[PDB]
Amino acid sequence: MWLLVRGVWETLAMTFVSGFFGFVIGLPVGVLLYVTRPGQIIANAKLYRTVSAIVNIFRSIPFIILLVWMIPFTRVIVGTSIGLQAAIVPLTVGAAPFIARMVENALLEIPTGLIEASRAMGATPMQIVRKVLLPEALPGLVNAATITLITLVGYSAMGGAVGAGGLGQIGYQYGYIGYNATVMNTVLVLLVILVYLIQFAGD
Amino acid sequence: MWLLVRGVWETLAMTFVSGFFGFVIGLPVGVLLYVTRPGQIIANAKLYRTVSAIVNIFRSIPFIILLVWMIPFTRVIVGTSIGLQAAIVPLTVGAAPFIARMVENALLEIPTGLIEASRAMGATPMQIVRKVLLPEALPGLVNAATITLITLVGYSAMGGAVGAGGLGQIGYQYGYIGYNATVMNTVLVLLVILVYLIQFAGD
Amino acid sequence: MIKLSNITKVFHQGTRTIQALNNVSLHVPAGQIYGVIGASGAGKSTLIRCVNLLERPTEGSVLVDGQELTTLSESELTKARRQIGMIFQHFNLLSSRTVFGNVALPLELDNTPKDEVKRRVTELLSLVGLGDKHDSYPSNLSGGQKQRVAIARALASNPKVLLCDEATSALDPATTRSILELLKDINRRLGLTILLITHEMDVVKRICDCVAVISNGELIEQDTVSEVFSHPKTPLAQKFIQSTLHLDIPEDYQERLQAEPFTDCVPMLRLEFTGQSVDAPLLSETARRFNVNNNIISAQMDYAGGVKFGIMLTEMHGTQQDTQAAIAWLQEHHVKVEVLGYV
Amino acid sequence: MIKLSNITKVFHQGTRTIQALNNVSLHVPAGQIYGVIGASGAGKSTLIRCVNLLERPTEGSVLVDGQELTTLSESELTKARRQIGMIFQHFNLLSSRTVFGNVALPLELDNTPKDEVKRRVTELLSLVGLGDKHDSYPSNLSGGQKQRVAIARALASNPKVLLCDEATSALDPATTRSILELLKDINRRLGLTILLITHEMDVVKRICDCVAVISNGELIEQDTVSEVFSHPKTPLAQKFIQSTLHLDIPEDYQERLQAEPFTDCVPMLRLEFTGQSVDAPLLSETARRFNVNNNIISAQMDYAGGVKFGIMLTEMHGTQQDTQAAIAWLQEHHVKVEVLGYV
Repeated sequence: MWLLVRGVWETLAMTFVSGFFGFVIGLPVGVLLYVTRPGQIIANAKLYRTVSAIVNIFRSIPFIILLVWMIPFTRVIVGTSIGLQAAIVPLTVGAAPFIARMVENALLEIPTGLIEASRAMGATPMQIVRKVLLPEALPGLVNAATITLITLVGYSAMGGAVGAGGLGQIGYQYGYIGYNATVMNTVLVLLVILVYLIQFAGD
Repeated sequence: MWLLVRGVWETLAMTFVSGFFGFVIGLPVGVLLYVTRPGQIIANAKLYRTVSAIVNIFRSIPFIILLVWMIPFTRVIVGTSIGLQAAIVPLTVGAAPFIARMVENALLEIPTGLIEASRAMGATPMQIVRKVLLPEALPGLVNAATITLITLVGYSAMGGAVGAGGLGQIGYQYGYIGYNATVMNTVLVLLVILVYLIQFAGD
Repeated sequence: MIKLSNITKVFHQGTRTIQALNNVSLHVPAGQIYGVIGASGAGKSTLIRCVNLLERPTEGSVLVDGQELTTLSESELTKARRQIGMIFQHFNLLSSRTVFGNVALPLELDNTPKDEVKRRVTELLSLVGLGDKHDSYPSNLSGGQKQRVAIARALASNPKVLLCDEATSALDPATTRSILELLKDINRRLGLTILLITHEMDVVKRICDCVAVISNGELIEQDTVSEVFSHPKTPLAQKFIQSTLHLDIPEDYQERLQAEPFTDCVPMLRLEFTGQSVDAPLLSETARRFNVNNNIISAQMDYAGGVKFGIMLTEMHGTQQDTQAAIAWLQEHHVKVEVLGYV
Repeated sequence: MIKLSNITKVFHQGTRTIQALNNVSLHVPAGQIYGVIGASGAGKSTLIRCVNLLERPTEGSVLVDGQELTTLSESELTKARRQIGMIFQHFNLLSSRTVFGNVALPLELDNTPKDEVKRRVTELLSLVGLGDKHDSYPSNLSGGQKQRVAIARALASNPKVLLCDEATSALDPATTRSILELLKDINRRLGLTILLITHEMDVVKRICDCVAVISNGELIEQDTVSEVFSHPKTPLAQKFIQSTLHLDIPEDYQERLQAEPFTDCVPMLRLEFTGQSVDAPLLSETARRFNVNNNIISAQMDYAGGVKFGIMLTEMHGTQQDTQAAIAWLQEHHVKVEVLGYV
């Protein structure tokens, strides 16, 4: 009843994390596609050896461990170091590498300049070409962002720590200390279907 | 410092434990590849309906919350519910569903009924043909096993953060409350190469 | 050696009954390359399988090297398989072992020979044309030889019978030209009797002795290749350059062509030639002997099914009697003459 | 209508500079289908691009319908690209949109009109034929179909030049004829000018009016299809009749032929008759004239361009002087003849 709700609400704020980053830091670095090799369009060089490396090194780091390291950092940037407002910041970054590369596979998977044969039509890059890349690009994209969501929510569960807030601390607190075969379970059952819902939510 | 060496060691011990659980219990549900029932040797009566589904829900389930709930079992199974040595157990289970599917897909990625058609060639009854499968299955299994450990190592960092000790424990205790630039900053770098080493070990 | 009688197999959905093969009787003479060719997607597929019983024939008895298969005794079955070997659709090689490795694969399963393994294999690699040169690489090698590696595996058992399943269709024609001869070569040499199933006629003309034509599960024609002119499935008879000389001729050539003869023009002829000898100086012979002129519209020859076939479409000029005189001259010497029209 | 002149383009690797096209001059009228044909990867592979200026040709002036394109004005170039359309090497359809949509895209683009987009797409679908029946079903279509949508989109713009690039390459001969004709019609009546590029001159006989043979960034020969007789690429000038080559398909006959010249054997000759005429009964004549016997292994004719292409593979039996007399006689009588070797 009352114990469950503040928390799930907050767990959903994991999604609010994405509206915030899937946009600004994911796709914008999905600009790796210009830099993948042939300069698909003027915007490449040797940057990719390292830009792809940073993403990979960020990918290398584990969830809470990045979060704590970030806590000092969380403070310096609009942070009290604790709570949801602060917590999402380390989640979008933990998230940046998972999301960015997801974009790269989506962009690479689509059929080569075969579409840039659009330019041959008289396509003009801008929204015209970029905007009509998306079309083919969304079925790939929707699946990509939706999966990050199941992983972002799992990331709050990893939360429940000092640089965190939400449902994970509720599961953490009663769960770590004060085990309830009752409440601890609600948390389990709650999260598992919430996870499945995220996956069905897509399509 | 003194701590870092012991913490790295503890994290490796998590891998050591991992080999028993990684394949002794995962593989048995690698039996799911047999359960597909379109031949593929054996597979009577639709076992596949929920052996794969249950494995999937466990996979669905979020790390930290798994171990906390798991404590009722952990406290009973080994003498202290809070030991690192003890934490390897709660750990074995989270890994299992995740790894068991790894078994099915690595096997399915490989080159179809044609090999199976080797049955026509040599006598190859039941045991003999099994013996044709393993050879192919390993590059699949190990490449697969390799990725199981790194996600799995990251999973341990959480145990340090709680249920047990680990390189996570120091990161947590020294970073979670202490905020030592000196140790924590190095804990991430330490882990980052720890995982890369798991990948190289793959070749 | 290999005899089939009433091989009927039916596929059961549960709710649905589908005819696989209906009553097919096939007689394959040892020491021969037998072709079962048929429509694309017509169940040619089940039939090859029935021979070593990969698939169980609902009705009929299959006899290989004199033994019949009753599905009840598995042990019995295991034994015969060493005698009838098989080849594939796609290369079907194993990644884990190098080329020397796949071939030994079957030797190992029952025989467990400590050293013939080098003897049969090396002799086979030499036999196949692939061995000394590319003995080292496993899975990646140029596509044509990729197959040979499998054939050696098939011959590894030194079995009386070898089977095929469109192996050449996959390979580019140059490789296809090559695989078929290796098959003749292992054939001449080992007295290997072979049963071949294929998508295209050209696979049939280079090495098929007897060919069977299969449509929708029933067997339509069985005969020696030279003979195969039977019931109305010429189309396949047609894929051989019969799709160039016959249906095509030069294409807008016909508006020049008349259904009936008319004032001051020549009679076009289909010159079809018999198992004649190579010298065939016939066309030339006519000009010198009869004062006639040959403008040849189109022609080809090939060795197919053991006897030369020679076909030509040619306008033949001459005096009204001299050209009539020539057709007869040709006719005594075994030249089939047909007139399409006059141009 | 489409002038390529003094056009040269090269690519820079930093490590090396790689030559592609070297001084190409193209004179393609209007209302004519012009073929450029080349060896694999000879650069035809690049050039169709210079014309709509996809590639940015290092030198020369590319003029399509009166404006000379130069990479300097994207907005201006865009007014022109609408003018010049292009089908593709492969299909190029968005799996996202339906046939109406793919075809629509260009209409949708620069023009933006409410009604016009629907009528055009509809009429065009009708002109390609996938439309009365395929508005709605999207990108999952037969290849000829996919293609149709594609050309249909190229026409969608309402251009003066269509660029064809390996259009029939992924398409089987049955499809390829239906498709090449489809270009032919829009050519006769839409008044459309087509500049073609291809692997196989099969494509060139059906639709090409003028041709260019390209090897190494240079054009070897450029002329109407009819006069193409002149230099080295007789092969593809001989883009045969499978009927000619098939002779040697029974490769047993090819291995028979010994390149080395030796006593007591005869030569296999490839005879190509340059446009003498149908009125060219030369082999028969030699038969009476020099006492030589012609066993013809292969032969074909076709009227590409309204005239007969003609080639031949034969054995010519005789005394040594006589054969010499014959080939000599024929050469005098305009037959390129080369000796293949001796059987």
